Amino acid sequence: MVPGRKFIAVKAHSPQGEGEIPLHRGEAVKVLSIGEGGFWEGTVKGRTGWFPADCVEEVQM
Repeated sequence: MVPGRKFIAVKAHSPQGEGEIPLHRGEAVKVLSIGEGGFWEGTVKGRTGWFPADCVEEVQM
């Protein structure tokens, strides 16, 4: 049983520069904050920052 809230990356993505983290299909992402409508803040592979929700999927799905 999950600890509470977990996410998984379905697509790839790179850090635009400051305030963004990379992404890789099969990676374990952890959503924490929510931006406007597509960019959420979380942690993945140890790296922290914002990422495109369109490339992440909640364990609920």
